[PDB]
Amino acid sequence: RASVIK
Amino acid sequence: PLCCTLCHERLEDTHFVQCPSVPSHKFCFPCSRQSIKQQGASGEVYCPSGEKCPLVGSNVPWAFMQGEIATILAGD
Ligand SMILES: [Zn+2]
Ligand SMILES: [Zn+2]
Ligand SMILES: [Zn+2]
Repeated sequence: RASVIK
Repeated sequence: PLCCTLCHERLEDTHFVQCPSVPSHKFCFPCSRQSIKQQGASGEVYCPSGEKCPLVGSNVPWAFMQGEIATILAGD
């Protein structure tokens, strides 16, 4: 998955 | 407004954690740090909502990667 950090 | 699910702080101009399977689950770094501290005492770190939300497409709770933990715990 992509990083959860925005 | 885009706000932390736990403390309700507005997220504009700050970094935050976005739960993959629940768009409304968003967490500021201070709250994420507390959640990592609380959860990591006993294992993997799941969604800070407490709801053990799944990965998109797989029936398993998502959990922070080590690199995400390191990014969050480094400080601002
Ligand atoms: Zn917060
Ligand atoms: Zn979630
Ligand atoms: Zn995961």
